[PDB]
Amino acid sequence: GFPTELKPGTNQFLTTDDGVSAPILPNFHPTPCIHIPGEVRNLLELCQV
Amino acid sequence: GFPTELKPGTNQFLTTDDGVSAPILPNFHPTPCIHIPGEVRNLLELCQVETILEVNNVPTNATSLMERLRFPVSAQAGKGELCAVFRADPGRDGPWQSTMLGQLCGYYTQWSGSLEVTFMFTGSFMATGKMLIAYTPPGGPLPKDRATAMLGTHVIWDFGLQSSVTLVIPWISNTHYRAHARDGVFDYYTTGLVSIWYQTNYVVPIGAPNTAYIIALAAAQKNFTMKLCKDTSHILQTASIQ
Amino acid sequence: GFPTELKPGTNQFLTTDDGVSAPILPNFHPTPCIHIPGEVRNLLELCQVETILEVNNVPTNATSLMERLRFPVSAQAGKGELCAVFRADPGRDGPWQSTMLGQLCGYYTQWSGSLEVTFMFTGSFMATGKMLIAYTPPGGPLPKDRATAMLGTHVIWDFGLQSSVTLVIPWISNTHYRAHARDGVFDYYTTGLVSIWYQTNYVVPIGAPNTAYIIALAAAQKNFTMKLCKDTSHILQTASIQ
Amino acid sequence: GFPTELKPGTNQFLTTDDGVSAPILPNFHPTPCIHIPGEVRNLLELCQV
Amino acid sequence: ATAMLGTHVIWDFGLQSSVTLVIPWISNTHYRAHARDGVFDYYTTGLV
Amino acid sequence: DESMIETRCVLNSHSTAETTLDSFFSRAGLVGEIDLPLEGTTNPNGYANWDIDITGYAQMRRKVELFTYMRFDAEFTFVACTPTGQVVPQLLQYMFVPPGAPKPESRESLAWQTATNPSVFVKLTDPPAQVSVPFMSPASAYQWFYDGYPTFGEHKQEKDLEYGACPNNMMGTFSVRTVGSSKSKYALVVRIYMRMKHVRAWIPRPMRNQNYLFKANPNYAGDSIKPTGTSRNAITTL
Amino acid sequence: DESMIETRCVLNSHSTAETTLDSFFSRAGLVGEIDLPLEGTTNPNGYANWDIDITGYAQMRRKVELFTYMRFDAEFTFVACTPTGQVVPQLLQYMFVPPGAPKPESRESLAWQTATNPSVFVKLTDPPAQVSVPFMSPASAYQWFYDGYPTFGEHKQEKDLEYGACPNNMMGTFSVRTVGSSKSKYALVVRIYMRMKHVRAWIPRPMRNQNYLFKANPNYAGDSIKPTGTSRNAITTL
Amino acid sequence: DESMIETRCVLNSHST
Amino acid sequence: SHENSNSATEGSTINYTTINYYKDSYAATAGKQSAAPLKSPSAEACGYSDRVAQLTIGNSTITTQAAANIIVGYGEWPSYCSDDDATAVDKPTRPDVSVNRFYTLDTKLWEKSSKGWYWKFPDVLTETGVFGQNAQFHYLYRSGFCIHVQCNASKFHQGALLVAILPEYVIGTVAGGTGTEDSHPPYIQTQPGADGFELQHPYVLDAGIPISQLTVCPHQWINLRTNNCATIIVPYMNTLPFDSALNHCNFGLLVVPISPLDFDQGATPVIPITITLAPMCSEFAGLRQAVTQ
Amino acid sequence: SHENSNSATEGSTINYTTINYYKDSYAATAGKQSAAPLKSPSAEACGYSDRVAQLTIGNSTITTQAAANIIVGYGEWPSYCSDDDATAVDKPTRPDVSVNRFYTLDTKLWEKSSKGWYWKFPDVLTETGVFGQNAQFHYLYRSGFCIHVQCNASKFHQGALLVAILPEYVIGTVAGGTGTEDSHPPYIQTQPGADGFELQHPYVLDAGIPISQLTVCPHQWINLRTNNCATIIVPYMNTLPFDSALNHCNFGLLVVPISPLDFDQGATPVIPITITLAPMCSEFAGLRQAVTQ
Ligand SMILES: CCCCCCCCCCCCC/C=C/[C@H](O)[C@H](N)CO
Ligand SMILES: CCCCCCCCCCCCC/C=C/[C@H](O)[C@H](N)CO
Repeated sequence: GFPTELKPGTNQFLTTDDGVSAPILPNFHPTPCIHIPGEVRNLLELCQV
Repeated sequence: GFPTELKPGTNQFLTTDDGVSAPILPNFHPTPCIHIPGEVRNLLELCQVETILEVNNVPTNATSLMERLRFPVSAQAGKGELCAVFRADPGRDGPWQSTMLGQLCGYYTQWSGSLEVTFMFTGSFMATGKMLIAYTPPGGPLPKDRATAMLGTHVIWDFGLQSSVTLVIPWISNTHYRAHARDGVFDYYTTGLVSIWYQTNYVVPIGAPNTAYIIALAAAQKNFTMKLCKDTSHILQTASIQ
Repeated sequence: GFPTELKPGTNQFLTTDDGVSAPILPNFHPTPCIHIPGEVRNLLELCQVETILEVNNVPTNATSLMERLRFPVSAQAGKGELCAVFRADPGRDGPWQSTMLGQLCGYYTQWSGSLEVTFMFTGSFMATGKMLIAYTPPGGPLPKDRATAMLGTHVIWDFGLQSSVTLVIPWISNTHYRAHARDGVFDYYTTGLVSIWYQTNYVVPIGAPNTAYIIALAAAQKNFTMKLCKDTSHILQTASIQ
Repeated sequence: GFPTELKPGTNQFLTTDDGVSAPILPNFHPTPCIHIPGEVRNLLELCQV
Repeated sequence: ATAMLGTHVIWDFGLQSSVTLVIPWISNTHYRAHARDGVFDYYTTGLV
Repeated sequence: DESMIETRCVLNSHSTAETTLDSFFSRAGLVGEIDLPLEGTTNPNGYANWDIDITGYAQMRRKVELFTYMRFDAEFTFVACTPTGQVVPQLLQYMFVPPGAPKPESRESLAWQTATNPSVFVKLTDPPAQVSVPFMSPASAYQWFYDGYPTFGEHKQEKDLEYGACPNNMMGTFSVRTVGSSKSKYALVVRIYMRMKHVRAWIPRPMRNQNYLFKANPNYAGDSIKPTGTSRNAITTL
Repeated sequence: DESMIETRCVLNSHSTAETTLDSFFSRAGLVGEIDLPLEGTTNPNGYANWDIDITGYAQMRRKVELFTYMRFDAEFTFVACTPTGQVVPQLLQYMFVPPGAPKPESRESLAWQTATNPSVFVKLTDPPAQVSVPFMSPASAYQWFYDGYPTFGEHKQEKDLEYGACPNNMMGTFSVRTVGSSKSKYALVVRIYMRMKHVRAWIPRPMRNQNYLFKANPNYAGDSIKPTGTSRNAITTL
Repeated sequence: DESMIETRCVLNSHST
Repeated sequence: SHENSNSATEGSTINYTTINYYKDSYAATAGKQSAAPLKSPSAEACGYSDRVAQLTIGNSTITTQAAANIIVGYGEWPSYCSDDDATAVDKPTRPDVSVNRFYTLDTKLWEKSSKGWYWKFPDVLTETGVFGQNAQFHYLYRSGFCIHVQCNASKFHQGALLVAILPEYVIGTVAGGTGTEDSHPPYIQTQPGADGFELQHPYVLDAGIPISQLTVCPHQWINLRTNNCATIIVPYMNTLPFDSALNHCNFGLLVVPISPLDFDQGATPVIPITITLAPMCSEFAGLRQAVTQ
Repeated sequence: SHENSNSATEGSTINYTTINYYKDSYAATAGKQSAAPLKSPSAEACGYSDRVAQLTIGNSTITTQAAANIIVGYGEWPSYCSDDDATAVDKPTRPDVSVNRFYTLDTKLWEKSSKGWYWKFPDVLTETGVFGQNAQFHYLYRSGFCIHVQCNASKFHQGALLVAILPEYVIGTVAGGTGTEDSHPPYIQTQPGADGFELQHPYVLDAGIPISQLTVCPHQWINLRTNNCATIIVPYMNTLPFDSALNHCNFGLLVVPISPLDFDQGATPVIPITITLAPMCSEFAGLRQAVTQ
């Protein structure tokens, strides 16, 4: 085994942690995204309305 | 030790997780793969094979179970009589469960694409006539007459001249994919209704049988696709296998 | 910490797992490897060495245990008499367990390739005659006469002129590999039967012994291969070693 | 998380294991090594005396 | 079952009204004399 | 399609990747449940010898019996637990026993030394033990349907159970123990889950429309032959 | 082969890789079981000194005694457990004691300070402790069969036990303790598993066809000399 | 002839 | 290069991208994948019309519709075993005229209440002709098959037969009816020989598998108005290059009336179904004394 | 480069691809591996016919069949220790004519009930000749051997001997018969000298190993109809470059009748087996006073 050392913070669940997770479905491709009007990319777009 | 941090999801066993596992046998090479005919690389290859559609799923007794594969056609009064109806949903409980497309559809939540239903006439060579096989898009109920049914997608099938016709059920849906149509809210995903009507009649001369049968063979087209692999529910074993 | 996720199989100890382990001794260099003769790099090298095949595995007493390595040949009535039979299965319980090929075969589930069985005549130089050593492919039972046996793969062995012959048991199998043939369902993996028949006789003049012996030496060919390493069952120690 | 598998030997403390360990002091540089006479680099130097 | 072990044709007479069973020249000799009841049955062509 | 209706151009970017065998079969499912009870007569000695056979549970068996021949490697996951669901501090020794290797006769059997047998030592507090199992068969594929007998000779009714038994598929025993000289203080249940990786399948059969009754056996209830699908009152109505 | 029968061309792509010594021997098997009981007289003090010898269990011993000389590195795995199978929260100190190093005389012995000895501290709740052990022997290979004596001088019956004792093979003691001044509250069993990596073997011997009785000893039961294989009633029948 | 059985090459030097 | 090439998909034509952290390729993840045989293709669809222009093999000749009505099983013509695919070092015998010929088995009568029959291959030919003698004499066997099921009826008769080829047609039992007996089919049921065996439950094919999905197997219809015969070209389908012809059947030929036979009184009530079949590319190896079973 | 080259397979000719995460190469995985010596090759098979054209060594000469009947043990000729393989810094003595010569030990009689004998090397020659004197005087010894077992019989005699060379022939006991005594063989049994020791249980070779697999060791048959002698060329086989000649035996020579001696009354009942053997490339080092044991 490659020598590793667990730091503080293992087995913690940070709700805003942007981590990799095990996919429940191998090779599942979703429904292709059709063009839907109105698309929002930033909440400041809503703030400016 | 290299500084690492365990995330949520460690020591979990996801059954569909495509992960690396410790090999029980170092340097074990398997038996070389000889050429075996018939090889399948995709389940949609099985979906495209035509399988007998059990339109006549009326009889339940074991002595009359083989009668489900065919449905009768006979001489009528020439008023555009109704021969047989069935829903065009492959994953729905009913006639389509007898097909390979239906049984494979039980393993997938969402399906899309056109469907091939081939009706093979199994009467005499003297037996002649035409049938109106109408596919009703969703929204239209069961037609009360052939005049109602011909407004939908339909084929007029001279079974006397050509013994086999294929009604291509076109992919007509609001959604890009259809889930399993069910009695209730999930009837939103109905494919529609397929009904067979006597275009003229079943005409036979003296010496030919007055009743013939049609073997419906259902398949899928090359545009058929599947999504969201799931446990099948077309058959449920409630007892433990000894 | 680098985001990691433990899969199923952590904290498991797979005994055949080829993994990295923490070295108890940093910078410990071992004793330099001098040249030692005889070095083995593959167990199939041991499989190809000819070892005494105990065809005459009749006697059980310790005083007559050395008689198992040879089997008698003597003057007969000249009717194609039966000398000795044995199964051609190296991993099977019986005559082949005395061989190195048989004992190594206990450590491997599946074997493939041809087998070399060498019969060495150990009579007088005046002792002469021929033997029909027939290998029966599977399906054929024990031949009741030499006429039945000669229909299979056979050698006619003048032991008077050449003291040693080798019956090459050819790899004749439905499967690419053979598991251990067993009494029961696993007799599907039988190699067949090898039987020795008097082609003419055992002929000796006055002063030569009337009974001689043949030492069967079994081996494997260069095409012999092995698969699926397993615990041996040719010998089972049921007591603890003190 | 990157798929990993613990082997036999985790949470073991091998006393002669030459492994990496967490430093108690970030950016602590030691006292510079002055030249001290007599330096030994191998115990066989002591063996030859 | 005995007969199908020899040279045979399976003839759908409903679909094709005429079939031809080619009796192949299967003989020990290069030429056949007249087959007769007796010794000269050596020159039999066989049975159809 | 265009031979039936007038069609519009549809750019169908619909993926077929989820209908591959490596998508249909690479999902772990229950193929064996092993009980190690404290007072029951099933495995009272703390050890169990389970012959490897995935045809004991209807879902996986029907999935693999869709095809006749099926060559694959397998990810074997063993979820050991207390049959009340507890995670007890108990250490188990799984050990793959290949055909011909000695199947253990006791918990403290000498075959547990696993000098050549592949064995897994894992505690119940650990995550389920996962191992990759390669393609075992001496054949070129596994064979869920063997139309014939393994052995030659006359086949009477007493040996009719050998019909369908292809020893290219019975590839040994999965042996599980509680590692100790004394009996464990917990009841253990080991649940075996197989995920099929690198899957090749050759001959598709009709699916299973009858209730499975026996392992490695297409036997069906004769008096309970039900139709493949649901029934209808009449054919002119839905 | 072609000197016996007419042969067809067979493209035999049959792998020989699984018959290598690194395939035959690189599978971990039981070479030592150490008991640390609570009331027994075997190791009542919570410590045990086990001289390293793999010839105590028949499977590994017969596998390695197929050859005479055998130079390898070893992956040593110690599966500590309660002999009822429990995984108790107990911390143990394994410690390799090389020849000449002080073998501990007690659980709280001063040799446990392991300032130079290789030692492993591992709890039972942890997975089994795994360590790579290099090639120890002052010789160029380990020697399961030493036809001779280690020492010179006259060899009487009192020193006949030295026959076959090659000190190129007895490479020290594996010492295990429960780390504490007080006696542990659990009975412990440590099972040692050796996986042989980087294996070279030189002189193949006849296999072991008699029951093993004593470690590092080819002794066999004289009145129980059984044949190498099974017996037959007659030679003209199967 | 070859529409009936698999045939071997026979050099029929038979005079007419 | 650093990994053993010992996965189950080595030798395939599919490139797999995989994640592996171990020495063995089978330890890797399933990964990504970086006319049609299953629809019972005709000889015209497979492009094998040259071999089909006259179905004459050995010393036999059948007559039927060409190309379009010749179902090649799984789109593959029968062939001799390739050098790499074979394992047995003994060279096989290829009689090729005494074994590759049409054998006519029996004349089972189609009735209005007929349920269907099955024939196991090469069990039907184990005791018939030089093919049967080679099957008994040799341990190893390998052959394709050209099965030509013949059922002639007048143009006033009606009915259809699902003439289908089910590979590894394992026979199940009724299990005592209740399903709690674990009965096994006898030798006359598993291997009924050239006479065949009538199906007890053709709906489940005596195996618990519906006949409605039997068409995924190589098959052809004998719908009497269209055709009077079905020709199925079956290759050798097995996990092995060779197998015993006596204790393993490669496939079962299912001839089941899906649409019942029907005709008015006055026509011929004897409508027989004839099974004529030819081994193709037949190989035999492992020669010993002849054993029937 | 960054790892210690301290694995057990450094110095070998096999390239190993390995996975290592530590400083030491022995911590790595077993990995992949990126005439024939074991079949008792003849001198013709090893290509050593030039050294065999006349078996004359030192001041002795034996006569036998050449090349084909000269078994080179493990396909390796005896040689002096190479500079790298040797550890002792003292330079060895090479007498080469007074020690490399054929020594004739004894004349053990083959009987019809004979069980077999073994000879331990160089224990048989520790008290014989200049070789014996060099063995007593020097701590370190290294030599190959040319053992020529001679057993002459008439062409009316029958029988065979497995003349075999078992390296490190450790003698086991009967352990009291029941197997619960842990007895050890005495010095006259472990090292019987030039007289040899008769086997008590030749089936298990007095070590619990079957004689049926003794042929994996260097061996030759003395089947009386074919040959009257066996010549085995044994190299120095040890874990060490040198060893003591007095308390360690490199190998045991097994001469066991597999086929019993048999002849009718009137022929000579005295059929003796003569052990003639020559050390080859004999080296002695570590010189001190002579010690017998
Ligand atoms: C350390 C534990 C390793 C576990 C090894 C399990 C072996 C996996 C073999 C899977 C191959 C199929 C097993 C059996 C097939 C079927 O159930 C029947 N025998 C065929 O009807
Ligand atoms: C921290 C624990 C490290 C454990 C170290 C164990 C040392 C491994 C040495 C293995 C070499 C062989 C051991 C003994 C060989 C045989 O059993 C006999 N002595 C020879 O008959």
